[PDB]
Amino acid sequence: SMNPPPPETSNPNKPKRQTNQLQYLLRVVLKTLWKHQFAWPFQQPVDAVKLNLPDYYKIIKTPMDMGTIKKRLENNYYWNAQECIQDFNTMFTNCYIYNKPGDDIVLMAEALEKLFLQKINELPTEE
Ligand SMILES: CNC(=O)c1ccc(-n2nc(Cn3cccn3)nc2-c2cn(C)c(=O)c3ccccc23)cc1
Repeated sequence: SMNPPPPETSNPNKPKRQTNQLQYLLRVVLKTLWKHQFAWPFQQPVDAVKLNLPDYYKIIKTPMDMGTIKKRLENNYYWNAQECIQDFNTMFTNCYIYNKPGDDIVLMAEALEKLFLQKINELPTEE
């Protein structure tokens, strides 16, 4: 079995900025979710080899995880907040697509997503 290459966290061809909204996404949003008791399945790319999920990357064609997001924020990969928000939403959606309703992992994603929505609700206005 083989994992795909992880999502890009570095790309000199891609435009980027440092902004207060992206700062908030790191300092408030990412940090809040990262420390949660249920964060651990979402802190790195799904290792379909070690986890014995050979169909994972047949079903999930746009993988995303908070490890990748954390790196993208820290390494200034993004142009705007929407790109980062999209990554979070992709991660949650992937979880719900792959896993069965009522699985623990779905409940775990839900707990993180609740907090995500609470924090994004107060995304600051652009400076
Ligand atoms: C973003 N990541 C995922 O989407 C993900 C990651 C791991 C798992 N795998 N892989 C195993 C190992 N295995 C293979 C065959 C039998 N067992 N078991 C789980 C797992 C299943 N279920 C129902 C859960 O609720 C759950 C909650 C937290 C962590 C793992 C799980 C499922 C989804």
